[PDB]
Amino acid sequence: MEEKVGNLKPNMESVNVTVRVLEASEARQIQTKNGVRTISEAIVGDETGRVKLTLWGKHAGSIKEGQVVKIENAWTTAFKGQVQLNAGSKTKIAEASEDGFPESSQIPENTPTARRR
DNA sequence: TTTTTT
Repeated sequence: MEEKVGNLKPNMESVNVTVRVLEASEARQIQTKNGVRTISEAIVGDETGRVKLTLWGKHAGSIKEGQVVKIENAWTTAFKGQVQLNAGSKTKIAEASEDGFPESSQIPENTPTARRR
């Protein structure tokens, strides 16, 4: 029930995927139209590409460094034309152990993008 | 306390 990065699409209220940490920034406060929240940004991806991860509130800076994680049902929002991934409440992040997920130095950087008419 | 920024 989990899709890959090279097969993900924006505007989805549900996105399940397994990837590795490519980067991680400390948690900072942002100013929205609904007030102030605490979020952070961390780069992840797998052998199918790469997608920017956006943690929300407690997930902010709560993640680890290049380690095997498992993204859950979150969502995707297209910023500036490029798809993006986030992690909030219905999303549960946790370390996952497999047969050895691809390293960050061997993880593609292909940016997923839906097809336009 | 799903909004973020290029």
